[PDB]
Order: sequence, then C-alpha cells, then structure tokens
Amino acid sequence: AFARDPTQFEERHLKFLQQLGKGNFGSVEMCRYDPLQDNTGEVVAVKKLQHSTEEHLRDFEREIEILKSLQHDNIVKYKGVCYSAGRRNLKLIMEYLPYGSLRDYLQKHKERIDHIKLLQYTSQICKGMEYLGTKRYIHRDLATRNILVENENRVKIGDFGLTKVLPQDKEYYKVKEPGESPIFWYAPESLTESKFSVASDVWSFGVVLYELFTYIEKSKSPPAEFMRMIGNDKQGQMIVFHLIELLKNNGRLPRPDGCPDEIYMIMTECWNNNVNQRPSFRDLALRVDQIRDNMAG
Ligand SMILES: CCS(=O)(=O)N1CC(CC#N)(n2cc(-c3nc(Nc4ccc(C5CCN(C)CC5)c(F)c4)nc4[nH]ccc34)cn2)C1
Repeated sequence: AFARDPTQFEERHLKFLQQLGKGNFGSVEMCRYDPLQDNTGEVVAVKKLQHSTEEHLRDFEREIEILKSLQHDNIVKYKGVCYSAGRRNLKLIMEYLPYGSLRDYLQKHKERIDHIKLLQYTSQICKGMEYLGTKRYIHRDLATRNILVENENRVKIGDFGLTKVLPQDKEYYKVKEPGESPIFWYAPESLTESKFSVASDVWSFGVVLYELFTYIEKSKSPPAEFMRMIGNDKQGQMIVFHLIELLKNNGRLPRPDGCPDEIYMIMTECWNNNVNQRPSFRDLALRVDQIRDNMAG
C-alpha cells in the first residue's frame, strides 16, 4: 500500500517554477500546488530522483519514511508525496525555505553574520542532531550544503539522502558498497572500517563548525585544505590513503581566520580519533548556548 496519502498532492496541479538544487542522483525544484487554479496555491519544494533505478527508488522510499517520522523546529518539514506518472513514480513534497542552503547564504550574507550568529546556527544544527539520535538515525552527510535557511534566525537540516537507521543491537551501521562519499567530512573509522555512528556524525559536525567559521571563503573548504596538505597533484585512491594517514596522526583542518580559540577547541574535540571520547550533541548544544549566553560586549 502507498506509504502516504496519494490524493493529497495530485501531479496535474503540481506546477514547476524553478530548479533549486541538483546532484547526480536527485534534484529539488520549487513548485506551486494550485488545486483550485486560483490564488489559493502554496509554493513547495519537491525532491525527485535523477538517473533512477530500482535500488535508488527503494532507498528514496526509506528516505521519505525517515523525513516523515521527524518533527522538529530544526528539521525541514515533510508535507507529503506526489505519486506521479499515474502512481508509478514518487516525488517528495517539503516546505520551501526561502533563503536556500546555508553554504550559499553564508557567502551571500557574510557581511551581516558575526560569531554569535554562527553560534546560533551551530546550536540549531546540534539540536536537530540530538533529535535525530533519539530515533537512532545516523545522518552521514552533515555539511553546510545540506542545511537550509528559513530566515535570519532559523536554520534546518534539509536533506536525509544518506541517512541510515541503526540496527537494533548495535551502535554503528556498517556500509557495504558506498555511493557518494563526502570523504573530507568523514570520521577516520568511516574511512577505515565503513562504520557510521552518532559519534561519526559528531566528527562531521566539527567539520560543519569549521565550514561556518570560514564563511565558505575561496580555498578554505575542507576539500581544498585537505588537498593542499596531502598534495594537489595526487589523484585517485592515493588521496584516500594519504587522508587516512593524515588523520590517524593528528593532521587537522586549520583554525579559520578570525576564529576564537575556544571555538577551534570545540572542533578539535569533535575530531577525536577515540570515538567514545567525542562529545555528545547534547554536550555541544549546551556548551555553544552557554558561550552565546555569556557574550554581551
Ligand atoms: C544534491 C542532491 S539534491 O539536489 O536533491 N540536494 C538537496 C539540496 C541540499 C539540501 N538541503 N537542496 C535542497 C534544497 C531546498 N531549497 C529550498 N529553498 C531554496 C530557496 C532559494 C534558493 C536560491 C537562493 C539563492 N540562489 C542564489 C538562488 C535561489 C535555493 F537554492 C533553495 N527549500 C527546500 N526545502 C526542502 C529542500 C529545499 C536546495 N538544495 C541539494
């Protein structure tokens, strides 16, 4: 049976407006749902597959179930599913967030975004991740490209395409054949053992914190910095081999220009090779909110 109500979003009233994002295996479009053909039509975001397969459709159904199960201020809102092509295809309907990805927003508006604002965003991402952990979901793709901006005071985790549910009797998920792997955000045990956990999401959150404090300045991204350290001329698996060796022996992304030492210390604590010594998302949210609260000028 259809996982969701197939009459809620009928394909003939869903009208394409603009492309919002696109990758090799999915895209998000801005559409208008206008069942009354009148001004009573809401703008929505629609995720669809690209280069679909039976495997990818099965994974997409799991992703939709994940998103529908989540209800939190810092997670993008599920609205429904459109069973298009005569109920022989699936598209995911979500709220439209007007300011787009945090990665682009930081670049466009860096001149109005100070440290306390970056820490507000950090707090909100952490709270979304606390919530995901209560469901035993591992996000596996935390990065500013996957955070969305509702307004100047509110961000939300925006995509769950790589999210996995932990098995019942263990605290890690072992990925067999990876698809897209954002290796410059990965914890060392994900690179060396294919193991993903709440603690590897904490590692990647440290990379997100780094990204925020770089303001996505040219040449400061995690891939650009890790490649500068490894050697730009390298290529292929040798890059991964060097990345593993670098991380195992305490090589790390640098402190961004202007970043306070206390915030860099949070990043470095997330980037602990000892999985069990990494802070929890609860620890991080409290620490960041206390930092913000103790600021006044
Ligand atoms: C790679 C596989 S993917 O394509 O499926 N993937 C998912 C992916 C990454 C994540 N999360 N994504 C998601 C969305 C998305 N965007 C929006 N609003 C929006 C508004 C405005 C602009 C811009 C702004 C400024 N510029 C210059 C022009 C228009 C915008 F870009 C988006 N609302 C959304 N609600 C739900 C999802 C979503 C967007 N990208 C990417």
